[PDB]
Amino acid sequence: MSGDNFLKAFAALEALAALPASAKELQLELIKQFMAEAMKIGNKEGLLLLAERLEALKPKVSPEIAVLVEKAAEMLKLLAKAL
Amino acid sequence: MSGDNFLKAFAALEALAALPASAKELQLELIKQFMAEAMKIGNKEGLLLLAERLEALKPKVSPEIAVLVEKAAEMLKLLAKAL
Amino acid sequence: MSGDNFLKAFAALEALAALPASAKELQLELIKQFMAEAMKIGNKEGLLLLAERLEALKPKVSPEIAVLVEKAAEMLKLLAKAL
Amino acid sequence: SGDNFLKAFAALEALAALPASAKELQLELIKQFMAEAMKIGNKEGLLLLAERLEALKPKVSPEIAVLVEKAAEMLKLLAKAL
Amino acid sequence: SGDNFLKAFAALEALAALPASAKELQLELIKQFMAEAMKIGNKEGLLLLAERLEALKPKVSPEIAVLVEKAAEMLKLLAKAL
Amino acid sequence: MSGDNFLKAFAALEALAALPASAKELQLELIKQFMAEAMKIGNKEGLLLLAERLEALKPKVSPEIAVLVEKAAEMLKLLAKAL
Amino acid sequence: MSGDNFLKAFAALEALAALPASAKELQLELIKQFMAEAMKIGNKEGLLLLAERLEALKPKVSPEIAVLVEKAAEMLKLLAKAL
Amino acid sequence: SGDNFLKAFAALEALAALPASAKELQLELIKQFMAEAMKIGNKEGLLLLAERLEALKPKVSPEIAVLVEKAAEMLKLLAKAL
Amino acid sequence: SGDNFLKAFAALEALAALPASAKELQLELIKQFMAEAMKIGNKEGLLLLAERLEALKPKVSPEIAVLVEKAAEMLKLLAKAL
Amino acid sequence: SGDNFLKAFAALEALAALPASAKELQLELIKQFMAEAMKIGNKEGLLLLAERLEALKPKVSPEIAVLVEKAAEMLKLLAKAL
Amino acid sequence: SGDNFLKAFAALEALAALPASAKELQLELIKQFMAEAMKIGNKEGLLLLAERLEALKPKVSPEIAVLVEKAAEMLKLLAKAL
Amino acid sequence: MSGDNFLKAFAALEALAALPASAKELQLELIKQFMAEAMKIGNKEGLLLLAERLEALKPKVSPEIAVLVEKAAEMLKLLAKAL
Repeated sequence: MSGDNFLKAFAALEALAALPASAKELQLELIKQFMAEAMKIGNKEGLLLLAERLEALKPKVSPEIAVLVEKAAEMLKLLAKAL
Repeated sequence: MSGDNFLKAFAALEALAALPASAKELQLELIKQFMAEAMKIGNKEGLLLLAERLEALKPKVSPEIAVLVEKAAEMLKLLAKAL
Repeated sequence: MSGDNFLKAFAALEALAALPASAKELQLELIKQFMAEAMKIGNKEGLLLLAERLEALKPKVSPEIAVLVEKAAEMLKLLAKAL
Repeated sequence: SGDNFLKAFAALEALAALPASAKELQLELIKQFMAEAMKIGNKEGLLLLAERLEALKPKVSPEIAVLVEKAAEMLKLLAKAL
Repeated sequence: SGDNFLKAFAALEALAALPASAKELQLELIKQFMAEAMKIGNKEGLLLLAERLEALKPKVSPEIAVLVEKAAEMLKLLAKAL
Repeated sequence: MSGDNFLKAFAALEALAALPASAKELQLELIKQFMAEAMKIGNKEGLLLLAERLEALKPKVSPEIAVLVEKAAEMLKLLAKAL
Repeated sequence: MSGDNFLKAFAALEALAALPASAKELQLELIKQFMAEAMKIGNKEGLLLLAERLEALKPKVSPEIAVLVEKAAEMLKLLAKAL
Repeated sequence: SGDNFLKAFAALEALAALPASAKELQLELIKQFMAEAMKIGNKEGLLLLAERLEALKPKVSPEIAVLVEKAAEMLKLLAKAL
Repeated sequence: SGDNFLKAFAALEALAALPASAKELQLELIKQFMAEAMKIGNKEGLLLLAERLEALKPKVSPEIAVLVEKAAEMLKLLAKAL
Repeated sequence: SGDNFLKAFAALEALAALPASAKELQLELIKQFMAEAMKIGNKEGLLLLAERLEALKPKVSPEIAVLVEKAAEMLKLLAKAL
Repeated sequence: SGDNFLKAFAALEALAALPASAKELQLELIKQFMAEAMKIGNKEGLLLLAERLEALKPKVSPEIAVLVEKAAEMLKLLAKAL
Repeated sequence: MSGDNFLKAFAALEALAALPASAKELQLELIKQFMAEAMKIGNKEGLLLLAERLEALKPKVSPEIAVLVEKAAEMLKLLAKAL
């Protein structure tokens, strides 16, 4: 398993949670960090757990970023199915 | 900004292009590698260029990962609009 | 005096505490990640802090993993005593 | 920016969970935090971490408290210079 | 495993553009390709690279062609072992 | 499955075997190195093999580290049984 | 690691050849990625191969860079002669 | 951790050779310097780099000199906390 | 050159200590050995490892024994190409 | 990138301290200098190093002087392009 | 510290298995050994590795034999300086 | 040919020269850093240049490190002689 990638992806969501909704540029950067780490996870449950946690942060982000949060969670779910 | 990430991501699409449509497992791993590298690209044009090249690969991938390719391209395009 | 190993180990316990009890597989993987980082810590108070924080997560993990949580924390205290 | 902001943010959360008596480890986490916050290059995140760093000054040892105050002041100065 | 397939596939495309007289550079790209191909845990990727490697036998030096042949036979044996 | 971690961990036991029983800090440091590499082994036989080799070295380690060696080998076994 | 540098330099030219002539920013970044890898090549045939391939890409690059491509291929030739 | 002392020393030498008008480049080297100096455990090194950082204050841009001043006092307090 | 000989030599020592039944672990160590032995530009070292690898052939699984022999033959061909 | 300016600046400092006869080492430090100077995204950094690189040309070997020259011209065109 | 002792110990193990004729590889492993032995910081580890290095002097070339004796002498001097 | 190790070794002697003769623990650390890099140089001119430079630092270092500085310079000259 790529547990280190799950650790870094989980920590990206924790810092993304504590950012104000106005810091759109830092939110966008952490999602790029989160996705890059999540795309290396070979565990289905890990991808789905991060997908449901990412969806929980969608109310905590800018509306422009919320669309990314949705499409990113959709990718992790599709990546879990394809594994 | 991150041209080395653009190099690895572009090389991922070229190796993906040479894969047979039945090598679903290997195609899926290069997509995970491509998205991991493309997530670190801060140039809007480079993301859109790679997104278009990824969409041209949809007919050559396995039909069970073609949706993932389609969403990965939309993932990159939405990234370019957000940067 | 590591410091950075304490950060990765502490982050591993935070990700471990957020997992459901049914994800023994991610729990086992994060423990292996946590132990790999906790083993590189040359600070006695840090080893005891992580060991205590690890013992608190025993009720929230699967009973098959709980014996690993017990031995992991027990070893961190032995390592702290050896320093 | 993003990768440095993660480890710096994670350094503050581990620092908050330390007891006020583990001074040697508290000092080491701020050295790890300042080494990572010094590579961010963003104004808003530097001010976000500097504000979070100030909130941990009561939870820190009295000797480290002046280090925490001076570290948060420099992240503000670093943010203004950018 | 995928990143090893990337560098191994890129080494073959670079080896393909090399002239037959660049024997020193052909040997080094094969050392590079093998070093990466030995970390591929995918049976299909090894069989593909091995077949691509054998298509390069006429374009490489005759001294290298034996190395090309033995390297392809290794990838098949590694593939069958998986 | 990462044989690279098995190589470092196996090399740690060989250097640990060549140390005198008095080199307490050298033994303790090699064991912290051994465990950090052993926790990243995802093979059942590799963990059980190194755990068996670790118990064979307990007569050669310092009395202070003997209990740590004892629990380190028990950790690797409890690992492989959960893998 | 002479051969690894040649791999990344050759991959840099192939990605540069696939870029549109308007992507001056990407073409620039790839040139710097190419030269950074080309400076680490100690093979005379390798430098002359990449220098002639880089010359072939000069009409395909943004006009602002065609001068920079010319001096880069010039530099790689002067390196091969000095080796 | 003398490896970090080497880079932090090299950062001050590059900072000393910059023109006073290279504000952005000065700011980057100080960000690099503090990232390396924050990993130093030796007391004499933190004080030597702090006294060398203060000697460069007349050579930096007038914005950044305050940041240089606080970065030096930061290294003074770290050496004290050790 | 030397650091790859160290890892390759260390791989054979760990491979020789493996039981004949640990097929998956034997295969991974040869994947590790060959990856390191494929960046050794020393003729004496390649022949040393090739002879040392041939002696491990009775110790390994029958299917790995074929991979062991093909591996020794590659290093000899590498040594002759250098 | 500030880290690349630091390594490139250190390359020029060592290059300036070499004797005029050390052709092989002067050539190697230039390859090291350029490999780091290529990854610099600051105009003032590239022109600063190109200025210092031109000041080293009288002290290097005549064969190396042609590379020192074209490397300074590269960094100027590089700063113009950014 | 412990990882440096590991590679240094592994360097002596591979050095002991080398024939007295592979001088370029014996020389390279010694430079690999000293590169790792310089960053150990443990007085016992330096003296133990210096002893094992001395015991390899009969199995190495007379040219490398003087490198072996001076490398062991320095590890002994380094252990006293700690 | 590792000119990078020459850069790190040259920078080590510059920082060593700027140290006072009293910070023995820091001077000794830079000797260890310098030696670790100087071993992997491989250039006969560079080893003799750093050896001659290192000799010029021997009167400036602490009296205990001077015997180590002397033997360190004799090693680099023996390395360049064996090259």
